[PDB]
Parts: sequence; structure tokens; C-alpha cells
Amino acid sequence: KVKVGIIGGSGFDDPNLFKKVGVRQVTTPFGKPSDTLVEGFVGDVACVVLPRHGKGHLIPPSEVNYRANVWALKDLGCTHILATNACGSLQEDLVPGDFVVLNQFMDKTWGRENTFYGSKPDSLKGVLHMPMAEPFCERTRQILIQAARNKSINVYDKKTMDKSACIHPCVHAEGSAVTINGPRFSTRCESFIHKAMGLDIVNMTLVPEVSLAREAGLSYASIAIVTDFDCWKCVDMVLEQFRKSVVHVREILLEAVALIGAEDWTKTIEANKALVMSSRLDLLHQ
Amino acid sequence: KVKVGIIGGSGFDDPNLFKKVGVRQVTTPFGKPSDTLVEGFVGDVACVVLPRHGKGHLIPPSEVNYRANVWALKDLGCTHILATNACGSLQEDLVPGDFVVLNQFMDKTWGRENTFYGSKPDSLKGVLHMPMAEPFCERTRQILIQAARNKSINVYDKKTMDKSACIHPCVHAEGSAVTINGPRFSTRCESFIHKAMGLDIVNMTLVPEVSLAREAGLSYASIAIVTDFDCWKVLEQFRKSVVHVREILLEAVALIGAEDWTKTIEANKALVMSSRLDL
Amino acid sequence: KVKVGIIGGSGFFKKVGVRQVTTPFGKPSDTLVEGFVGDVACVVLPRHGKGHLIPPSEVNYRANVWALKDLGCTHILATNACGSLQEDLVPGDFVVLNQFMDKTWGRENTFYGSKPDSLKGVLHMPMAEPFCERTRQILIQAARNKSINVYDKKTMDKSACIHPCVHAEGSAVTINGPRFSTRCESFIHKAMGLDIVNMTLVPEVSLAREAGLSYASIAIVTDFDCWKSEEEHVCVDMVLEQFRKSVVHVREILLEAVALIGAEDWTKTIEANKALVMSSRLDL
Ligand SMILES: Nc1ncnc2c1ccn2[C@@H]1O[C@H](CO)[C@@H](O)[C@H]1O
Ligand SMILES: Nc1ncnc2c1ccn2[C@@H]1O[C@H](CO)[C@@H](O)[C@H]1O
Ligand SMILES: Nc1ncnc2c1ccn2[C@@H]1O[C@H](CO)[C@@H](O)[C@H]1O
Repeated sequence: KVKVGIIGGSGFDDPNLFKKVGVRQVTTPFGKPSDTLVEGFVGDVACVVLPRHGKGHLIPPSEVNYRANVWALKDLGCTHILATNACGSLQEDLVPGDFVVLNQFMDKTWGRENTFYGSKPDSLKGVLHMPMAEPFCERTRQILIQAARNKSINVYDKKTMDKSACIHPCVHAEGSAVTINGPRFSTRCESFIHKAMGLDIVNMTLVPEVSLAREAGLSYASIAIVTDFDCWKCVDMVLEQFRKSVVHVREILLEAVALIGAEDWTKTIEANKALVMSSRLDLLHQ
Repeated sequence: KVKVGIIGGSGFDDPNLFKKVGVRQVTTPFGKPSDTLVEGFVGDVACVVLPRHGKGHLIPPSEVNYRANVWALKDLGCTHILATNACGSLQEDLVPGDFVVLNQFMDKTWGRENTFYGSKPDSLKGVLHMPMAEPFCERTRQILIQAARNKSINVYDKKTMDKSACIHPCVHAEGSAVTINGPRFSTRCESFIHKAMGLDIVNMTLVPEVSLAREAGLSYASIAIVTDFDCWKVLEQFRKSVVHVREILLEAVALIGAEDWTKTIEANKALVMSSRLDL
Repeated sequence: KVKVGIIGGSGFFKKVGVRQVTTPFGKPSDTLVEGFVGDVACVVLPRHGKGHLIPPSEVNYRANVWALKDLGCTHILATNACGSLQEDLVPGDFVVLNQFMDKTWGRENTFYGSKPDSLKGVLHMPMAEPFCERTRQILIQAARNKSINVYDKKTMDKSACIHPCVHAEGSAVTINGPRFSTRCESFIHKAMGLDIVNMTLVPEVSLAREAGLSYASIAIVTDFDCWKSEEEHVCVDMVLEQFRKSVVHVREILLEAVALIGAEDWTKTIEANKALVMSSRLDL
């Protein structure tokens, strides 16, 4: 049986994706999650929603308790996490109103709790060195992309399509994010450096969320919402564009939950769990 | 109504820029500043001076309470902050004894309190996401540059002058800093990587000071003092640098007092309010 | 008189005894093994403790280095498992590093400061060439003496690279861990020109210089990180399997290096190490 957790970012502080059946006010061994967890169903598929920043968007990116959010969803029996992440574009073909189903990242965060494990008494016992070459659940990424196709949203894959298929607004079928600490936005100098490294978007919340999801044995995928060009490059139209983006992502998320529930995930879930065990350095040395 | 704060770095642990009127021992919601704050007048312009590292320079760059220093200057009524920052050059044209009126940076610091706002009880309530594309106050940058001209110090502007006009010692009219955490200096490998990224100087103290000044609604500009080439490639030179940076600061204070800042001060304050995402 | 400490990586003589020490900065990773190589006193310290329970970001580098300083060590030889970012550095090779790029954070990386849990002072140490060059060349000559190939990219051709070899120079990026790198990070580090990626070199190398000690690292290439094919992407089992095979050569190099160190006069080098610390004391 699957159960899909949803971590909603900017624009999803108070989602209302389904009829609320129950609420869970919980804590974890790592502290309090960002807010109450909301339980319900998309069709016959159990779903749990949590706003990354809390209902009033009072928690900044560096202070989000990523460990508690991921562990709370694990404790409720989630098998998957779908996340939204607002971002700035570093590249001309990613324009405000587009989305990116990320497959890669470069980490420039610091000072955040980014692992459940360690040698101190307040972390889980053991040492975990997780492979992160392709850090998302690929099967779940392809679900997000197919959900966009099913909801009549353009999909652009630069590996197989010419630039003529980059029709806006579109879901970019791959992409890399730099995660910065915030809360300040980047300088023009930083933006040009990240662009020169070949990164596609900049955001403040993907890491360590994606890392902790893999440590928890959960299938994780992010859909990033391009809200503007970062500073390497009217306001009423911007806010309206973001509103329309949120409507489209809500459509993608609900279709994605249905598509996840339509398939069997037994082997993928067992492989998620086995990857955690095989990454326990303290167990493999003995 | 303007009042100019001055944060003195290396070579400015005990500046004595003017006859002291008062000495302020203050606290802030973020702790105590690096030292007492000295207040007085330069001409008719009110001025406040604070040594970044304290009188004895006993506080290393990663342990400076940037939040307390900036907040204390704001509390005493400062509208502007002028800061000095010692640095190493990453570029052939920036030689020891030159100064740089910075306009950009790349941040490699960690573990420092870099914002006044958050969700924890030790910060002001709110989520503040400040634009930083051009992170300095441009009017105040141009004041530093005009102050150097008024004191007959060479200015080199790469966008409008040939390289043959780069006559040393000179004030470079623009430049980018990488801020590293310290206390160690860079390796040759790190210096070459920073150079290849296009950065001009390396220093340990610019960030988060520049960021917190904008959060506090203040106009901030830095003058960096090139002390040596960084290791991709002195005391007597630095003493002469301090003498001329002092002249620049004192002239810059006079020049700030010579204009109206009403709309810039208003814009500084409104930018903070418009950057509050929780509101 | 010289005395060589050895800080041992993942899978880590005439043993006299085992010693527990305390330090102003806490307890070292584990007890220390005291002995001799010939007539040269030697002390061995595992970086991660006996059960390998301490991850790289939580190793007490300050206590490990200071413990060896307090026992009278003049030299530290260190091993560090790593991933290769470059075609000619292959699993089973070794690198006598001469450079690094630091991406660690949150680790205690200096003995000095203004907080009560550090020594009083402000120490700004030069780090242009952050290793002891004399000791680096001892590690390379030790490999020659044990019939292990040495590859110098300054003087030799890729066609003349014979494996397993000790690479006579190289640069490391140190990441904080515990996770391995993404493919995107791996390619960015490769494009910066870095040779290997590891998690334990920094701040160990920096603190050794703060302590006035001669320090050199021999990195053990266990994998190609993750910039190559999917079957070559790093994981714990891959690191451990190659490490177990390479430690035999690393032991031979280290034991020979200790003998070579004890056969030379180090009076002025040691004086220079200490004088570098004193001249970096800005508060004085
Ligand atoms: N250009 C950018 N650089 C960094 N972060 C950005 C953007 C655009 C959006 N975000 C995300 O939105 C929030 C800040 O408004 C943050 O929560 C952040 O994740
Ligand atoms: N080459 C360099 N790299 C980094 N920092 C440098 C230099 C040269 C000067 N500084 C600044 O001066 C102090 C170090 O003595 C520190 O306070 C620092 O800001
Ligand atoms: N490809 C890689 N990236 C980062 N670190 C790596 C490797 C390969 C090995 N190591 C080092 O070995 C330990 C991880 O098990 C860690 O202690 C680490 O120092």
C-alpha cells in the first residue's frame, strides 16, 4: 500500500488539495515539524500534506526542520514524498511560468541538520554514507513528468528535442539546482558564477530535504516553479503568473498521486530500504 | 538628517577620527558590539566610530558580532555605514597599497549570524528575503570615489580608462570580493579557483556586515585596502594605506553631509518592509 | 630527536602499549598505539575510532592533532580514502597531495579564538602550500624504495603511467559528508581542475600546521566518485573493497617513510614550523 506525503513550498502554505479527513499534531526524535500534518485521500490513495514554512510562512529556509518534516511523514507510513520548490532561473530557456522536474543539484547550504545519523546520543546510532549520484527517485520523477503530459502541459526534454520544442510554459524534463542558504537573494556576482557552472535554477529549500528523504527510505521527487530570472539577467503580471503556476502545480500533484496509486511499488520500496542498510558504514566494517 | 557610522577594520582598531563627544557602552537584542561606540562631529556632520575587532583586535573575523555592531549603529541614529576591509589581491592590476571601492561579492562564510529575522526567539519575528543583486548603496560608493579624487588620490575606472592610466597607488572604482571564513589564509588552489571565477580580492570580514546593513535600512559602502597579493602569485605600505584611507573617510563624511538623503533613506526603509515575505 | 604520529583512515609494528590521553579540546577519536619502527618512536591513531562510529564531520580533529603534539610528535603522516575525479587516477592508486579546496563547514578548525573553549589568541596561518614539502618527498621516496611506481604529471606522459602508482602531486576537494557527491557536484569539481574528493583532510592538515608539526597525506583512491559509468558510481561497499586491497601497499610506504624520517636531521625545519606559528599570532 502506498501513501504519498506532500511538502508544499511557497504558494502552498495552506494548500487544500483534498477534503481534510484528519489532522496530526506530532513531534519527532528530531524536534517539531513545520506545522500540523493534514490527512486525506486523492481517489483511493492516502495522502498527507505539510507546509514547509508553516501556515503563515513564518519559518525561513535555513530554520526549517527538514529532519522532523521527513521523519514525521515516515512515521505516518508515507512511501513517497512529492515536494514543490520555488526558484529563480539561471538560463535563458527557463522562463518564469515554467516548471522543472529536477534530477541534479549542487549544495551550497551550511548549518542545517542534514543527516539522521551520527556518533552523538541525539542522532540515530551508526554512520550512513548514502550514494547521491542521481539523488531522486527516478520512477517518481517520471510520474511527475507524465502527470504534466496528462494535464495538457508542454514537456521539453533538451536531450531529445530541438529548441523549437521549448514552448512556454513547459515542464523541463531534467534540470540542476544550486541550493543556497538564504535568506538573502544572490548577488549578481554569485548568479553569474552559478550560471557559468552550468546550473539551471537557484533555490533555498531542496537540500537537505532530498537527502533526508533517501536516508528515510522514501521515494522523493521535486517540481520546481520558476518565479523569475535570477539577477544575472510591471509586478501585477508577475503575481498573476505565479498564481497560474500554482494552479498548474496543484493539477500536476493531484494527477501524480493518482498515478502513483495505480502501480505496484513493493520492489521499489524494498530497494529504498536496502540502500539505507547498504550505506551503514559501521555495519559493513563488521 | 544624516549620521555616518564608521566600522574600522585592520589598521583602525583605535582610529581617533575626531574629538570625542561621548562614549557609548550599549547592548542590542543580539548581544554586545565589539567595543564601545565613540560619537562626535566631523564638521557639522554627526559621526560614530566602532572597531570591528575591538580595541586590541582580539576578536577573529568568524567571531565578530556583526549583528550587534550594525544594530548598535542603527540604534544611535546612523543612516550610513562606511567600512574598511583589508584584503589580498587576486588580479595583476590590484597591487599592494591600492584601494578598491567594492561593488560585488561572493560569499564563502559559514557559522555567522547573517540575518536579524527568523522564527527562533533570538531573532526579530519575520521572514526577510532581501534583494542583493547590487549589494552596496551606489550613491555612497560614488561618495567614496569622489572623496579620493578630492584628496588627490588616483582613481582607476576600468570601464572608462585604459590600463596605461592604472597608476599606483590608486583607488579602483569597482571590484568583487570573495569573503572566506578564516582564520587561515587561502591555499594556492583556492586562490586560483577564485581568480578563475573573476573575483578581484579576498577578505574575511565584508559578509555578513554588508547584508545586515541593508536589512537595517542603512546605506553601506566598503573601501578595501590591498595589503598584498594573495597566494596565486608590506607593513610600511599598509601604514601609508591607513593614512590615506583616513583622509578618504573624513572627506566622505563631509560629502555625505553636503547632500539631501531624504528619498534614499525612505527607499532603504521601504525595501526592508517590501522584503518581508511573512507579511 | 623525531617522533612520527600516524593518523589512520577507514580501514585503520613493535607495539609497546596503548594510551588514553585528554586534551584541552576533548578526547581523541580512540586510544593511541605507542611503539617503535627501528629506533624511531611512532604513535598510531585511528581517525574514526575502533567501531568506525564517528563520521568525518564529527571527528575531533583538534584533540587528535593536539594529542600527538603533546606526546612529542614532530611529524604526522596521514592516510585518507578518496574518489578520483580524473581518468589517470584509478582505484588502487595513491596520491601524495600538495593542494586542497575546502568545502567543509561546522568543524572546529583552529586552536585559537576569543571563546573560552579555544586558546586565547588570533592565529592567521599562511596556507599557500599547506603541507610539509620535505615530508611529502619522503613519502614519494618511500614508494620508490618499496618498488611502487611513481607518476609525475609534470615530467611524464599519460602513456607512461603504470598502475598502481603513487601520484607525485595532486589537489583534493574536501566535502563535509556524510553523503557522497551528486553527479552535478562531481562534474563541477572536475571542471575546477581538482584531482580527488575526500571527507577527512581538512581541518586535519590546517591544525597540524597550527601545532607546529610537519604533516603529509597519502590519499588512497578507492573509486572514480560518480562522474563515470553507473557501475563505477561510489558506494560504501566499493570504497571498503578497494581500501582492503590497497592498505598493504600503504603500510609498506608508511613504515618505510618513518625510517627515512628518522635518518635525517630536522632541527631547522622544526624551528621553522614553530616560528611560523609565532609569526601568525596577530594578537601579539
Ligand atoms: N532567485 C531565487 N533564489 C533563491 N531562492 C528563491 C528564488 C526565487 C524563489 N526562491 C525561493 O522562494 C523563497 C524566497 O522568496 C525561498 O524559500 C526560495 O527557496
Ligand atoms: N589575502 C587575504 N585573504 C584573506 N583575508 C585577508 C587577506 C589579506 C588581508 N586579509 C584580512 O586581514 C585579516 C587577516 O590578517 C582578516 O581580518 C582579513 O579580512
Ligand atoms: N568519492 C568519495 N567522496 C568522498 N569521500 C570519499 C570518497 C571515496 C572515499 N571517501 C572517504 O571514505 C569515507 C567514506 O566511506 C569518507 O571518510 C571519505 O573521506
